[PDB]
Amino acid sequence: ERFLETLAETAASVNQARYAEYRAMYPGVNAIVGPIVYLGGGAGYRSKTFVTDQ
RNA sequence: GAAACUUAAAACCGUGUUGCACUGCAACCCGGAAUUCUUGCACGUCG
Repeated sequence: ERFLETLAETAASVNQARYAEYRAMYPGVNAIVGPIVYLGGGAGYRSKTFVTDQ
């Protein structure tokens, strides 16, 4: 329950650490900070794991 | 006084249901408690 009250916070902290720096490598893509999550197929290998190093 | 079987013959027998009437019967819950439950992205990879 205490985790669910800070759910938009951990969704933003996992956004800046997992795929904000990977998204900024490819040109023409503008980085958003967001409470961003990923859902469903076609989302990539990075969204369905917890591996850190490239 | 010594000498001559109150003897012989004759089933205590014949006939006759230990028989007649009578419910091993009346009353009684195989009943009371219990989640087919616990974990699991129809998804990953592109000369």
